[PDB]
Amino acid sequence: HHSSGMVFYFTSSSVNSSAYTIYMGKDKYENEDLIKHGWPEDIWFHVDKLSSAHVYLRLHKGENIEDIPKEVLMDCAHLVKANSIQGCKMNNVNVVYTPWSNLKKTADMDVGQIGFHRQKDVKIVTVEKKVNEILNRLEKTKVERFPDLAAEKECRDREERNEKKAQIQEMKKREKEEMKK
Amino acid sequence: HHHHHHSSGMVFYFTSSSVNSSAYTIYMGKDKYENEDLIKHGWPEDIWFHVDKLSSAHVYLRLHKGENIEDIPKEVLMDCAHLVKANSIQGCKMNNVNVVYTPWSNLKKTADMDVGQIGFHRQKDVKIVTVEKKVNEILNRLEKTKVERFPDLAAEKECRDREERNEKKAQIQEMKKREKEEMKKKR
DNA sequence: GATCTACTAGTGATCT
DNA sequence: AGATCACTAGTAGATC
Repeated sequence: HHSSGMVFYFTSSSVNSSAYTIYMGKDKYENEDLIKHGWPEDIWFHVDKLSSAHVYLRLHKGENIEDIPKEVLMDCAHLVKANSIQGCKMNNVNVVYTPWSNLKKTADMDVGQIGFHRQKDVKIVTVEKKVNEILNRLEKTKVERFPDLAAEKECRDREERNEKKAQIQEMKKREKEEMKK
Repeated sequence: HHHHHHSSGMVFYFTSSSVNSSAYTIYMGKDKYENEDLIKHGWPEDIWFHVDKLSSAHVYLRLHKGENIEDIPKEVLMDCAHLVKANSIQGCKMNNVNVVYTPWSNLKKTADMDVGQIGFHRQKDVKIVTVEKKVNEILNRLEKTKVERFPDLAAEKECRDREERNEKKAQIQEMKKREKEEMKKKR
């Protein structure tokens, strides 16, 4: 039950010239909170049928899992590779990714074990060989942080609530003028 | 597509890259009221930008934790200055205009100051840079990263304060650990 | 107030 | 150096 509040955080830019934040739990325990308090916009990554840390990638607002730039999607799976017991030396390794929302906490939760509400929403992409330059490019953007996971999620939800409120009020405002017209 | 008009709480956010591949967040309040909260809830790591002796919005730049105003990459600092210029009513066309920048922490608001008016605790910590002419190729790049969001500024600052306190706790814990290991060393 | 029970937790030690 | 693990050591309800 080690607090070990430390979470690794990275930054990966795209050839689309969009910057994306990718985060990893230092701890197999810490991961549990990442799971407890992860966001709708997060995409979960792990090696299939092997043990690895749990790299996550956070999409920009309103983005969808398929929209991941391929260069960016590549950065996540390489990371999950080097931070796998067997991956760091294995070639042709298989990484699974799914949205945080498709993750379901098993009753035999253990540590480092998750399920998926719908296996169809599980996607797979394969890593062929160790690629040191992705890793070293990432390490320069690595930083250690001690977040209040629960707090940050609420913030996002709040921003969202206000964003919907503005959308919905402008929507109901329009029917007001149309009823008169 | 961010297809939204105007509603109180709207804050623009942009993104600018570094040659070392560190990404920086730039955020701006175009609005006189909006500006005021950005001023209340700004961060220690924020750098404030404005056109000199001219009316302009309040562009802010957020450094990574523990980064310092002098180490600001020139590429990014220029993107801030080009923004506050283009979001200046006369600046958007003026050549050889002066932008002042200072950390948010150096910002001071006296009882004389009304809404959208700010001062500087220390004039020494105020810096200046002049931009010569519009360089739309920058602005086109920055607009591609524009996003509108209605944050709970008070909340987000607190989140950051919390991480910091957590980082202090952790440091203190490892000290207590090492101090413990030393007592054992000869007992 | 006195055991009593059940829970964190700080300490030692032995696996990988 | 690190983590699981293993007794002791201590705190919290709670309980009669």
